[PDB]
Amino acid sequence: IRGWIFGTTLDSKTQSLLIVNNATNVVIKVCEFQFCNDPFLGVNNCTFEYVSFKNLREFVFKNIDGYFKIYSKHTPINLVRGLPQGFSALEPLVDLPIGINITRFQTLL
Amino acid sequence: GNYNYLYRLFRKSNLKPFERDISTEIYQAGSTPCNGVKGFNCYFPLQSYG
Amino acid sequence: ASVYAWNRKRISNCVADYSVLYNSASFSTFKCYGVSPTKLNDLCFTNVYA
Ligand SMILES: *[C@@H]1O[C@H](CO)[C@@H](O)[C@H](O)[C@H]1NC(C)=O
Ligand SMILES: *[C@@H]1O[C@H](CO)[C@@H](O)[C@H](O)[C@H]1NC(C)=O
Repeated sequence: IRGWIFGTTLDSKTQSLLIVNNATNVVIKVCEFQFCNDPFLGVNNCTFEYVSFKNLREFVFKNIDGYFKIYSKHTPINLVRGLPQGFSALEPLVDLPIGINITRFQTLL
Repeated sequence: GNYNYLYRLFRKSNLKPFERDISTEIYQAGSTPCNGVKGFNCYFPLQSYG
Repeated sequence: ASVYAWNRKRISNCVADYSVLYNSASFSTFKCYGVSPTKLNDLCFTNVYA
């Protein structure tokens, strides 16, 4: 999974948050693009921009009316992939000042 | 007149705190689905101080 | 009335409705001011006038 899109129209007419985890770095922007189809494999009024089975990754995404808050954790698991019931806690990453209205989201895969 | 400075006259709901919105769509005041109709039932919302 | 001699026709002791007006294309011109047309139906007055 390369990352996420969050917004309302998800392309054109208004801003929509794009987050790409581009291998070495996170890359983030708020103007729209048509890209979706296959970025995971080898084989415009842009008013904000930012850069920064045995493993289970956990995230929380929140919009606090203002800002966009992200928490995460990286956890080891056995290959029983259905969320083994061992308790875990997620820690803050970022608190981005984006101010964008959001109702819908999508996954980059 | 310096018309280059503008404000949104109305919106279908009030902003949430620090919600930022540059949308240029026609505000529907009445029954007409606007589609470029302006000045009655429908209005362009970005007014100027001039 | 002739406009140099315009008339203050009194309205009193009754409930108004401006929504039946602002929804309607029944006039060669219609305008409302100071508040959104939706807010007019919340107002109260000692008298109203045509
Ligand atoms: C973006 O993608 C290329 C190829 O995957 C990579 O070299 C680069 O380090 C990535 N990150 C940035 C910020 O360009
Ligand atoms: C940027 O937004 C303004 C309205 O805020 C609009 O008039 C303009 O056409 C937009 N330009 C681009 C390149 O999207």
